[PDB]
Amino acid sequence: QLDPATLAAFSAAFRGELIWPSDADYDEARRIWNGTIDRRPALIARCTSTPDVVAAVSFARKSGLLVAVRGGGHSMAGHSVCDGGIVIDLSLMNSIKVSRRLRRARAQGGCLLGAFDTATQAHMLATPAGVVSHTGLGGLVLGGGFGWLSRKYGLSIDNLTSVEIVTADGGVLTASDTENPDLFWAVRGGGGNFGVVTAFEFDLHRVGPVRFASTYYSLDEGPQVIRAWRDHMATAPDELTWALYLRLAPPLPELPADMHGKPVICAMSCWIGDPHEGERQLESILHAGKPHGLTKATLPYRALQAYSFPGAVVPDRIYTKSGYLNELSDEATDTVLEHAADIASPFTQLELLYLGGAVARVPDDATAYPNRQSPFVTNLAAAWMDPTEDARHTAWAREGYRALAGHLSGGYVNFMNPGEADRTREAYGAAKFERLQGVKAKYDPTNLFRLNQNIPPS
Amino acid sequence: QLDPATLAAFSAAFRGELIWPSDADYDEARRIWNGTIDRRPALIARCTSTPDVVAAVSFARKSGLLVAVRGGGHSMAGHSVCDGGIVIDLSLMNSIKVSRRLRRARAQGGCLLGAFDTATQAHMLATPAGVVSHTGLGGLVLGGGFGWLSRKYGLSIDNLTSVEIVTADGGVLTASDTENPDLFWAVRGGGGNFGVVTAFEFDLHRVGPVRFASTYYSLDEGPQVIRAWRDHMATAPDELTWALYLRLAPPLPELPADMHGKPVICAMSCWIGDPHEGERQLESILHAGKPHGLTKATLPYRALQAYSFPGAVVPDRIYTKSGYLNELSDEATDTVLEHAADIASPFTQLELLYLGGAVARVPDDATAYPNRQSPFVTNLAAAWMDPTEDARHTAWAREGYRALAGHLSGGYVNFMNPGEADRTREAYGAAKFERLQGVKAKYDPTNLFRLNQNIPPS
Ligand SMILES: Cc1cc2nc3c(=O)[nH]c(=O)nc-3n(C[C@H](O)[C@H](O)[C@H](O)COP(=O)(O)OP(=O)(O)OC[C@H]3O[C@@H](n4cnc5c(N)ncnc54)[C@H](O)[C@@H]3O)c2cc1C
Ligand SMILES: Cc1cc2nc3c(=O)[nH]c(=O)nc-3n(C[C@H](O)[C@H](O)[C@H](O)COP(=O)(O)OP(=O)(O)OC[C@H]3O[C@@H](n4cnc5c(N)ncnc54)[C@H](O)[C@@H]3O)c2cc1C
Repeated sequence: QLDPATLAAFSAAFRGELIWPSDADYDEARRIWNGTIDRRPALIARCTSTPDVVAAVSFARKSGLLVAVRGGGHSMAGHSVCDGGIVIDLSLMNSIKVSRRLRRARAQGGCLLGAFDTATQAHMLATPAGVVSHTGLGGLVLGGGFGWLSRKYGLSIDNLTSVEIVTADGGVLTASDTENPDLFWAVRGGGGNFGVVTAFEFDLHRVGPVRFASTYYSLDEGPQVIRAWRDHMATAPDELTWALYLRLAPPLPELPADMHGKPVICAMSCWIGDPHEGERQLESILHAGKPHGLTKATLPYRALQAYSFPGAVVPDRIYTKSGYLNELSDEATDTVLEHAADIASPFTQLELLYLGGAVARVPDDATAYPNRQSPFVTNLAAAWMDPTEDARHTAWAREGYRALAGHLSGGYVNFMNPGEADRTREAYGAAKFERLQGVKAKYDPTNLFRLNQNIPPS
Repeated sequence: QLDPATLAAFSAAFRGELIWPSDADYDEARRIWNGTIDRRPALIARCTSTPDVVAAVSFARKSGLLVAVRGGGHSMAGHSVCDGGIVIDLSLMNSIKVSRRLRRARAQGGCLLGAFDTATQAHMLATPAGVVSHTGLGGLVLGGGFGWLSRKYGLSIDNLTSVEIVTADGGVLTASDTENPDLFWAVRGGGGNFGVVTAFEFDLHRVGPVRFASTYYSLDEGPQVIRAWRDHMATAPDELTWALYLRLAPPLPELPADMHGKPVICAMSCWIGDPHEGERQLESILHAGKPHGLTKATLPYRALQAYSFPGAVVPDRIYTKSGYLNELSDEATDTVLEHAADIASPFTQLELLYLGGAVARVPDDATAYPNRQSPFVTNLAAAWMDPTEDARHTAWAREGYRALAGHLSGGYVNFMNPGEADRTREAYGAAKFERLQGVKAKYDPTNLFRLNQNIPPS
């Protein structure tokens, strides 16, 4: 419990909504996407403006509260809710200003991808982000951020030009290439370690309809499909994006009844460019195996962003183990095929992603984001509903990771699970981590922002 | 020019951004979706909160300025921008709160539909709205609001539980079925006539994946297709929505190149319900003619919302003529088909829509929205780029409306064009218009809010 004078000064200065443990909406407001994370904050501060974040940050500093920051709540490590502290909740700060003439967007730190993509696509514009519309822009960008447009236009952070950020001392800074560039380097891949970003400014690109295809392959054909994918993507043009999701076949009308609920490869591909060139490019990779339940469409980019994933049935409980690879050996391929065959939940996916492209043409040290040179990402994304089944699904993710871990290097900070705080050094590597620690010593010396993949100062 | 003490009082109490005619942003901020409307306001006030709106409304009243209110800026009459007045611009108020347990959404009056649907679909919830993601929620709901979910769940206003509204005198009111119910009746169909809605509260429904189909028919088979559409829809279950859009075929790879740029019927259909039943219901309506470029998919609802329209081009200039039909005779069908063959712009649509269903089962006098018992809507929506071609496109819409005038009645206020201020009485009918005038006499007696399909007080 808190100082009255400190709390009263906070309440007068705070324009947003405060949510106490006794309030009706406390239980829904403290839930985040990873439902296995059950925590009880002392206070949830729903900010509506940059002055609100300044007041909440100062309040937390003086009062000694543990600080959780929440954008869209999608932390796979559960960092956006704390026990006994304050949640600086940005979900009500989701305004977007788009300039069609300048090809610029200014978005508040609480935006969801779908709101952002709606605003830019009102002008046939877009900039890279993740593939699920209700992910938060805040956490996604600060870790790097990749999706459909990334092989063509880079990570989200490769299109970011400045941020407004509230630092631990309550001061509001602007960071960019011309102002506080040490800070600007660190927020592009260093997470929420350095303060609360209340505004992101992006460069946008013209993105009209995209030819898109999704289809399913029998695991019978697993070896030939994954090897075709790995070989083709090594030399594919930047305009082609092709991703593999190993999962149980959803009970959908386009799929034969005898495939429902059985392990399959779900392959999703799109061409960022001319749709007629796209139709020719996709037809030539869709028949690596016999395609079942093939869906082909020419979609507005916003509808591509909203498509993922097939089945659309939001899971309650999640556990992820992820890593990068430099190559995908035959030994690795048979390992992922064997564990795909043991998937138990219809909501679990073993994701095989290929980045590279424009992501890999940015020099390594240009941003805080690591592993630009590793084009492969594997993600064992277990998801389920029943809390008494946690061990079964968590064990699938862990045993698959361990069987693969020798082939893996690094790790995407935004795919880390609640027990992977120790993976931070191996994620960034030694030189980036050390540079990150020096920025942290300058801007967050007391480590006030430690619910993240944390970088201790000095 | 403005009295400097009133202006300083406004600027102190206003926590948003003011955009003056001398500012660099002025020309982009005063543009609205309908590019034929070129107006220069004295001031654009970008509000960030309900108190911002209160200050702007009170500043406009005291200064005698003409008030334009802007949500998403999609007014087909150009009402969201004014010459010499103030634009009360809500585009930055786009925050949404969703309660999964209570199945409820609270959205600010500046929201765009895509932002709304992203927030609700994070919980697999939805409530009816329009078919294009970057339409503003504010104007659409105040005029009624229909789209994919409407035959099943009604108009947007049929799911509205309450509003927070800033009236002409500067007061903030709540309106619901138990609090100011005369105002709550009028805002549900009466447009912006009664004040600035800063928050809408909605009931939500669970909407998982939906089977969807879009395809194209030659006008050669046009009489067979339209007759099958009007016959089938008279007795179709609520779960089926089927819409026809007569247009030039977009140059998409799913269509044979010899159809590109020639008039066709674009037919879009969905089943709000089980996708397997949806696949059977859709297949039963897809073959009244030979379907070309057939796209079939099982989509998350948010992706269905983001799909329209094929080609994903934003036109700069628009002109619309719309009315309702109680029946669609064979003679009207021939008139529609002949007029469609004359379409010149690739962005023009002659839309044939069928509402009915849940829309028609709400008692006529339960809301201010008129014509619930007319199932058909036709919208001659001309759209183009070149400002030297205005006359030809505008004349296409007017001549088609005049050729159909024997079959048309009423009119949707949200489809009115800039020259249709006179149609307000015919749209609502005498009895509804008179009662609307009595509510207006009470809440906006000076007709402060007149940039809308206007209802004079008394
Ligand atoms: C279903 C799903 C799909 C995903 N798809 C992708 C994908 O396609 N591509 C991809 O790259 N990632 C993807 N992700 C991962 C995503 O990038 C991370 O989970 C990210 O951290 C989520 O951001 P958030 O704001 O929603 O999360 P939150 O839980 O709100 O926050 C995440 C972290 O960032 C911090 N943070 C958030 N907002 C701010 C802010 N404004 N200022 C400072 N710190 C902040 C929080 O303190 C926390 O440490 C996906 C995740 C999920 C669950
Ligand atoms: C491409 C396109 C697709 C469309 N599709 C559909 C569809 O599927 N279904 C449908 O029913 N309609 C549809 N519409 C029409 C739409 O309902 C109207 O154009 C609506 O008025 C647009 O709302 P807005 O806030 O974007 O418009 P604006 O131009 O910002 O405002 C329109 C009117 O509403 C008033 N207003 C707006 N917000 C508020 C508020 N918060 N409080 C008070 N008054 C307010 C304004 O003063 C003005 O009179 C479509 C329009 C377009 C251009």
